[PDB]
Amino acid sequence: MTTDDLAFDQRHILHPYTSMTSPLPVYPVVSAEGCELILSDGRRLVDGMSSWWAAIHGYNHPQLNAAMKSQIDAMSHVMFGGITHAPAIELCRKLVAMTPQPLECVFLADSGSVAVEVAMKMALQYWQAKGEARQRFLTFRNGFHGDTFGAMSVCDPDNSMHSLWKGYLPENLFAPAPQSRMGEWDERDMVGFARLMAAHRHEIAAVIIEPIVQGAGGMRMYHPEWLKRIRKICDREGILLIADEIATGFGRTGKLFACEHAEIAPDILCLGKALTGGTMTLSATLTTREVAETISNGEAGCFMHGPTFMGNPLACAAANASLAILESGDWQQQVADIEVQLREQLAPARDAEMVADVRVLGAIGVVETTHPVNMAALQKFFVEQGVWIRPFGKLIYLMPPYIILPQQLQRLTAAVNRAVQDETFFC
Amino acid sequence: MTTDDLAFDQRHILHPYTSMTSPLPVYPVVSAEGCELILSDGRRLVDGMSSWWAAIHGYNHPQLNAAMKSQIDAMSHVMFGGITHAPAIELCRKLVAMTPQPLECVFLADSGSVAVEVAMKMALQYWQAKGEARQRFLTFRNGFHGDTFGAMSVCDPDNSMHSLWKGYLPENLFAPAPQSRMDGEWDERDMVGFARLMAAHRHEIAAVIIEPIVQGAGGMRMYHPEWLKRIRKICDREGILLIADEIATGFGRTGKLFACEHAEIAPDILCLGKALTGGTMTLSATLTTREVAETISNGEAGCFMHGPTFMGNPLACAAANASLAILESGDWQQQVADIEVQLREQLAPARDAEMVADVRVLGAIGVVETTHPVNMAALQKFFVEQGVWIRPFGKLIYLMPPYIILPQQLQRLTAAVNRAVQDETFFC
Ligand code: NA
Ligand code: NA
Repeated sequence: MTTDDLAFDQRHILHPYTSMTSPLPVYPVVSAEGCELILSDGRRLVDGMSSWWAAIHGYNHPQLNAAMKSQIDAMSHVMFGGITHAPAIELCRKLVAMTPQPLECVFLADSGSVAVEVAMKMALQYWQAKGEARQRFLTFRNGFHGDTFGAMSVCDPDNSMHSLWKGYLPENLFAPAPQSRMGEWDERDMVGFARLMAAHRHEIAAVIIEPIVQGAGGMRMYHPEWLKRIRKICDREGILLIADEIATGFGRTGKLFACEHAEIAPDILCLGKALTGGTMTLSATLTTREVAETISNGEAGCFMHGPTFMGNPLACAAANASLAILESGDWQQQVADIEVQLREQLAPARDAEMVADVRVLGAIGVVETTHPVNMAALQKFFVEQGVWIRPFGKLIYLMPPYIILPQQLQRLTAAVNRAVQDETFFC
Repeated sequence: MTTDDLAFDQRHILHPYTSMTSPLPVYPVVSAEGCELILSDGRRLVDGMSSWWAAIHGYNHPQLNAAMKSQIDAMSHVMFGGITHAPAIELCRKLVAMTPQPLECVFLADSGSVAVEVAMKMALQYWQAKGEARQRFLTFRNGFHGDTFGAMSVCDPDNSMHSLWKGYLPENLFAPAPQSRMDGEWDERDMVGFARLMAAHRHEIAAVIIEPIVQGAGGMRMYHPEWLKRIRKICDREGILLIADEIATGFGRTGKLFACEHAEIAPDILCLGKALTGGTMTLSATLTTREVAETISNGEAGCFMHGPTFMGNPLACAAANASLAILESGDWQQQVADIEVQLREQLAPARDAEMVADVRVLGAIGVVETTHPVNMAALQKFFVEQGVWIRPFGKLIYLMPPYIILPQQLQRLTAAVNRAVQDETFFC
């Protein structure tokens, strides 16, 4: 990449949630291997982010690579309308088998946000078929479910700046963010949620939440009793429960799916990010026979969704290979060990002036700060320390690949601790 | 693939818009090469669909394969937050250069529907930054823009069964489907509906959104380019943004590189997908102007509020770059031109078949509209038996073959379409 290439990127290429009028530096990556990113200048960076949760097996993984190359040899893509193929069948077999018993109907899609849209549409079509006027979603504050309009409608109104779209977005119900920490349970936590359920139980199509960990909305970690209660309340009212595990799925919190922490099964389950081992985009929305059949037995005669690249063979083959790595079970002790190291090595941030809170769960470590980070200055600091840590707002957090070496993890936690010692990298 | 595999698929795997309780047969594909799909049992089928527009270079294309494997060796994926990479830069360079001058800012995304959502959000954020209360979209009937909530809100309400979501989806403005044909003459009467809507709602419209020249999923309709010219000028005069959804028409399918070229206009926002990657995997792009991109970033949010996890995926960008590189030769122009003449000539006889209502052809798109709905299971079986993969829908038997299709292969497709419509055997 020439200097001109970098200049072109700056002035012509949009990046996630960042200014085009005051663009901040971006770092040119040429390749990646193991748990490292390689910059164009040759510098190697230990990846603390897993490219946002997804790359649970690191980069240039020989098994993932071989499975992708082999599927390219057969066919990278063929349409899914009137056609099926081995990669999709093998993936759906794995997803059905590894998720709770009732979850046995799979709708593959292209991205997490679309998987949520699909889940929301399922709930709406389900009640339409049952002849019930139910179009409200009940969710938690500080939630994040994606960027498309339907998904946006259940994201935190404050965090997601709903004022920007006031009048275009359907108005859903927002219960208080769960207070009880992943910590003791306080029954008073439930009041707000109960109030909404009582006033709107006739109207609610589904409850949608991120189980245990609220990711993009604040990296919050709450008590599993909440899920137990939400499942019971949904059962009692006959309301559908959507669990968005696009960030928590596939081992990240220490259990295969975060719903396990409460031993509950949702009616609809959304999966993404780490589904493919972070090689390329793919998502899946699973639901029950009751939901899927009911929908097909309504006026539309089918579930009304079907993206062009639905069931893409290449992505399915990558997901199959990623799941085959998880099948070994090594991730269990890998995450447990990561959790121990995160707890131990982030503990000192609790003596730092710029820290508001420290919390760890599985392969997730979060240092919440008192003031917003200086994105440009802090990003450069991390790069100079030989690490790729991507903070945002008042969060400096780590979600490394499960295969990260202890010495690599140590470089990450050491950098985080150093960054929070004084105000240098803040505001 | 075993029969047990096929039973599992039927019982547990949803497919695009089709019943789970009364599913029709799906055919098991094991591989594909050139212009052929290879079924589990060994049967080879000439692909007439390009896997829904996308596979313009066919299957197992050497250049696409080589580029994809080479990128895998470097990195299949890395996040785009605070990071950039060569595949993304090369792709965006190509996209900026090949599209109209004002379209110089690129937002890469995951799918066509997401690209439309991005376009709609850009329009909404643009006006919010300018302090104007504009939240409505003016679109056309028979339009199709995707299946996510925002996209659904501008899709044809009858075709898409908006009654299912009545009260949840926002209610946009729907001008009548364009009547004047791409084959035929312009009729100024075509404008009254649109003119009446713009006049009544000019002050609240954030954007006009349309598929240029060809309305795909909504009816395989082919309309007169004067429409785009007229719309562009109206948008210009009114200060309203124009969104051209070229997810199906982009990259040469209608005979021009982008269907907007037929009218020699440029939209404010351009959506691309399907053939972007040569149909190897999903990727999309939404291009806009500097005016739009800067205005949004200067508003309250300080940025355009979107950013999907897999944004800028190196592997898909590498595939797209290789696909665009093939198009750079310009060979597609002649290929598409030749396909167009053969489609016109070989579908023409169908106009005399009793089951046929209309025959229309544009670029590498050939449509035979019938008088009655097709019998999906029976007709699909028939096509497979003729050694062709043609996927009909409703009253439409259409072809959109890969540009590399051989004349003999194209003839097998047209022969099959003609034979399918000779009597009512496969209808209703
Ligand atoms: Na299951
Ligand atoms: Na351009």
